[PDB]
Amino acid sequence: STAGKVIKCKAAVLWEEKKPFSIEEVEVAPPKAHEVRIKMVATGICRSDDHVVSGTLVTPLPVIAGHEAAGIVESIGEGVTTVRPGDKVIPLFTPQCGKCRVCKHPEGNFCLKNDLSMPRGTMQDGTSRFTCRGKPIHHFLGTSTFSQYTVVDEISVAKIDAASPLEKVCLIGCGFSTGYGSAVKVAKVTQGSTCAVFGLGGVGLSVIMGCKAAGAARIIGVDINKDKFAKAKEVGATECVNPQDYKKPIQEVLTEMSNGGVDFSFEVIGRLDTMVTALSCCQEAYGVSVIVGVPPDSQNLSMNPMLLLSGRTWKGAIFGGFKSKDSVPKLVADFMAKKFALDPLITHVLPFEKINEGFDLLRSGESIRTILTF
Amino acid sequence: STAGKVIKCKAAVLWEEKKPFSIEEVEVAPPKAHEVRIKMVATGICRSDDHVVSGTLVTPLPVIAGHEAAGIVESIGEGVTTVRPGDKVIPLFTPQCGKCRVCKHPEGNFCLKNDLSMPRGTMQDGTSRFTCRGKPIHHFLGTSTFSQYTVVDEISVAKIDAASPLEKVCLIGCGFSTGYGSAVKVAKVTQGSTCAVFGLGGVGLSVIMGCKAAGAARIIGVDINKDKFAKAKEVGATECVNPQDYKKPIQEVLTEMSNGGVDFSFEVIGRLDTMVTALSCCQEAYGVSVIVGVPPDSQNLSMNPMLLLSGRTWKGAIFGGFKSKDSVPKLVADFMAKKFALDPLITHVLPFEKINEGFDLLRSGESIRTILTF
Ligand SMILES: [N]C(=O)C1=[C][N+]([C]2O[C]([C]OP(=O)([O-])OP(=O)([O-])O[C][C]3O[C](N4[C]=NC5=C4N=[C][N+]=C5[N])[C]([O])[C]3[O])[C]([O])[C]2[O])=[C][C]=C1N1=[C]C(I)=[C][N]1
Ligand SMILES: [N]C(=O)C1=[C][N+]([C]2O[C]([C]OP(=O)([O-])OP(=O)([O-])O[C][C]3O[C](N4[C]=NC5=C4N=[C][N+]=C5[N])[C]([O])[C]3[O])[C]([O])[C]2[O])=[C][C]=C1N1=[C]C(I)=[C][N]1
Ligand SMILES: [Zn+2]
Ligand SMILES: [Zn+2]
Ligand SMILES: [Zn+2]
Ligand SMILES: [Zn+2]
Repeated sequence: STAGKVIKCKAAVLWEEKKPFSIEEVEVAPPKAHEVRIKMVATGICRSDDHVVSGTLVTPLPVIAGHEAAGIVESIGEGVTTVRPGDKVIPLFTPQCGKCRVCKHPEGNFCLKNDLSMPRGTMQDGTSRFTCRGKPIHHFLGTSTFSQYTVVDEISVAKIDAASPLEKVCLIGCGFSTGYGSAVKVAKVTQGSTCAVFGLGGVGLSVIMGCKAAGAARIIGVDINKDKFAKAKEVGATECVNPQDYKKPIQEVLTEMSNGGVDFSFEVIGRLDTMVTALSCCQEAYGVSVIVGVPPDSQNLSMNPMLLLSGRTWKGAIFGGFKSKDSVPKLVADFMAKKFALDPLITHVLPFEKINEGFDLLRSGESIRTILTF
Repeated sequence: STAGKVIKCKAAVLWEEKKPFSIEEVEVAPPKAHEVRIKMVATGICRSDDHVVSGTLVTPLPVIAGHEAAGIVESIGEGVTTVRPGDKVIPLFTPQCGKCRVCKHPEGNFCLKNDLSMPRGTMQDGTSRFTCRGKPIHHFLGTSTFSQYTVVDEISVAKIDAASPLEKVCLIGCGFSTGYGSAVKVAKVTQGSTCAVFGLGGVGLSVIMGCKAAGAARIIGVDINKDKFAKAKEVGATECVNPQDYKKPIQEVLTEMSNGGVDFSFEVIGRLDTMVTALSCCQEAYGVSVIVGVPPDSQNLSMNPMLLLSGRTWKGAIFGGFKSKDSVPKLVADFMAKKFALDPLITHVLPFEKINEGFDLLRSGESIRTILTF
């Protein structure tokens, strides 16, 4: 009934920075060759979406944001082979083209077709499928999930189990997989190790899940909001510390607590200072620190390279280092097999029309993940 | 015969920064418990010794420098069990106490007993074995090899093959092992990979040796002194580039040359800017950059953490990541079995008495390693 036709539907359009989303009617073009049009079922509110609002993350405006989601294929363009109308799917904000040097490399996941490094806010072919009040609207990360319908390139979508609960597994599209993979795949946390996790939001809690799954003996949560500590302990933190409680820098505190530095630290906030602190608190000869948070655009940190010369390793990753199209269906299968839990991350479930209220909960510190339902 | 007695001998004392060494008589006390007094046979001139002169590497003055050396045990203190008088030995500027958390860790080598992090310029017991003009003189990195005799703690000396040629294997005490291990142990260079090596001195040439040994397909040497290129090619560089020849920054050149960034890069100079350039030139999703050079004291670099967030790994190491006391005798055994060559590193030989000429050769750019003979 809609295949081949322009769809008019509701989306949340961001017309300019530092404004509420506008919930209004948009036109969604049909998919061109190698494109997929998805009916959205559920989408999470990630801090990275708020970064677009705040100007922390720069991407062309006006835009349809949203990148953590799940939905059902409405139609496919010519030449699509990996999904069919009716399939449950998760959009992939890091694509997997399968052809580039990164996709071919055993470790890399930051596919060269990404729209992260040099954001264009379009489909692969450099155009947009969205119109609103007669004006073209940009895509975001090739996904644009804050809309009843989106169009994505085939390399930016994965088919998942037909029985999966979309209102939970949307989190595999960003927050859960990013944190969990940062621990198990990027850091490669070891059994019996001591971990420090800076930032106890949806992503940091998922890092904790991964550290516990990996067998860490101690997992120290760090957050300036002590209301975040109870849930961090539920999912595996052994101890939580608030930097504001101490008269000395928290890297010194964590170094003392761990009798000379932690084995693994994770920055899961997005601040230059905590990136350096998290590096410093890992053991100087063999510690590993992983940057997960997204910092403000175009700002450099300052650090003393002796922190590295003694033996520390510093790395970062997008999407937990997971090759996105290969990994997403397997993560959903693992969820269906009860290998990990997603409910601990979900604090609020709201209709899509309450998107602004959902962002206000995040900004105020009150929520972990709000899932919006279409 | 000299056991238990003070030895008067010649050493090269550095009384103040930015002045020639003074070759003059010092008094060397006998070894206390768990100390070893060594008659030096050969010592190399490493750029880190020059860093003491220049104030790049800060350690208490006046001082007897020198850390890349080999000699013969003259006497042992009470309780020493790992060397005997007459044994050939290499002093270990990074100790291996065998008891601390780092020594017990499978990967770590920066032993907590080191005198690098918070330099005191003493023996383990906080005192000095050197007197000159009636004044106490500091040790350097627990080794102080610019002296006809030195005293070192037992954890800072390794017994080596009785037949080894000390005028060659002194290089295993620093420059060869540092560079080679940075490639084979720290970076873990893989077969068929592309490597970039910044700085083609003694240590950078040893990194090239390691990259070639590990099977790299391309090894790009980078130096502003084109006179360094011929020897770099002899030990395995496939191409060399001088940043001075280009209008574009060399990270851009190297990214172009490697069709999108190198697999492994190494900073082997000691400049903040080239540390950042070397990180930038490795591939953004899966590249690894290793800092080997020693930066100017207390100075911070500035960098954009997005370089890490895409997936790069940044690390550093002292002494090529080798656990020193375990590794040095094995490296000497491998040299004796022709598993690697040291002669390409040695461009000049001088008597100890011409130490200042040896430093002039390093500073002029003419030498790689000058070996000084006692
Ligand atoms: N890498 C990748 O991929 C990624 C990234 N991301 C990031 O991360 C971060 C985080 O997120 P989330 O979790 O979502 O957030 P929230 O919830 O908001 O949480 C946070 C936390 O933190 C804390 N804090 C603050 N501040 C501070 C703290 N702590 C401590 N200290 C301080 N100072 C609070 O409280 C909370 O709790 C961010 O940054 C983001 O962005 C994510 C994800 C992923 N992505 C990327 C993308 I381009 C998209 N997505
Ligand atoms: N880590 C460890 O352990 C170490 C370190 N270290 C260091 O390193 C470096 C290097 O050294 P050497 O090799 O000896 O030096 P030389 O010979 O001088 O070489 C260098 C080079 O570079 C170059 N450049 C300059 N500038 C530049 C360049 N290139 C490029 N760019 C630029 N800009 C020149 O020309 C030459 O050739 C240093 O830093 C040192 O220090 C060593 C060893 C080891 N240690 C440590 C220690 I305490 C002691 N030892
Ligand atoms: Zn790709
Ligand atoms: Zn996200
Ligand atoms: Zn130790
Ligand atoms: Zn050295």
